Amino acid sequence: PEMVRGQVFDVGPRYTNLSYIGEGAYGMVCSAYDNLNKVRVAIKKISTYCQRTLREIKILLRFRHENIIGINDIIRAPTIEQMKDVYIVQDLMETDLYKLLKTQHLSNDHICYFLYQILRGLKYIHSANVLHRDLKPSNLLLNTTCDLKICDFGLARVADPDHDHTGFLTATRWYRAPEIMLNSKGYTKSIDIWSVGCILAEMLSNRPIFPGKHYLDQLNHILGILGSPSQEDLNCIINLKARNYLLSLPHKNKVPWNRLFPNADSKALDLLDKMLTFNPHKRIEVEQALAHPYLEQYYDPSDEPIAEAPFDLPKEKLKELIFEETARFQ
Ligand SMILES: Nc1nc2[nH]cnc2c(=S)[nH]1
Repeated sequence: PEMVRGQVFDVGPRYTNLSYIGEGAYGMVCSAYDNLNKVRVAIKKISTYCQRTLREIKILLRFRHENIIGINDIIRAPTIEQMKDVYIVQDLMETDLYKLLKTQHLSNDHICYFLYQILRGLKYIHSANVLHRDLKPSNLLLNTTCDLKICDFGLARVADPDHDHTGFLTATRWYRAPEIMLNSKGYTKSIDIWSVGCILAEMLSNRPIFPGKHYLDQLNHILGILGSPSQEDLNCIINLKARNYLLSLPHKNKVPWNRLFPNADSKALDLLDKMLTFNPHKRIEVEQALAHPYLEQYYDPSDEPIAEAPFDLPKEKLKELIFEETARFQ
């Protein structure tokens, strides 16, 4: 067994010369040489935590799309008794958008291209009636030619708008839609669109637009820029405790986008405005975002595929489910 930073990375004959890349969720990430098609790859070691592991495997194996990270191989023991670690193999990318925003100014041409590819991937995901629910810059991988792939489906769910309602004060904080702090479990597609709006804002300025320190700090940051919600938007919130909290706040005026981003393309600001809408019912959907004049140069519905079909247990059946789902790579 090759060892990496004091750890067993038992990835067999096929994958050699492992280099530490970092640690995402789940554990260690190394790159490795694949001797079957002579190209380096990324390998994640996996040791509840079982739930999100299973969820992701199940989704990523069903999805096939240029803008979604795939699964090339899965390595595990031949038997359930012997199975401890599971190794996930994926295409090696150069960087993620979070690391990129820390260090690099982006041209409008790059912002436009990135945003197109995010939406193109999201169009597919939503057509399968799946919510990602944790879109943020670190879950967006880029290769050396700026091709983009969405990763980490650990928090993903099937859409369920009939059961979205919940109480007041019930994923990553900065990219959370406002309705989540107010009356929503985040079971509708509109919460992903909000996260893309945040990512877009972050691409225009190299900084998180709403960096809340905590739950309600997040909300007052949003309202500090969007302004106090209208009576019509408030009427949509029927839970008295959410509504009366909002009514207890001082009046805030909308800060116009062109003041926050004085050198942004005006078309980008017009799309941003429609993504970061307080009322989820008024918020643009992904197909409409794709058709927006900002993305005209890329928009091509015949090259924007949709999925062919849309989508509580003891720890014993879960180990077993992971085993069964990973059998195809044996
Ligand atoms: N560079 C890099 N490439 C990847 N492919 C799948 N995951 C990764 C990560 S976390 N980093």
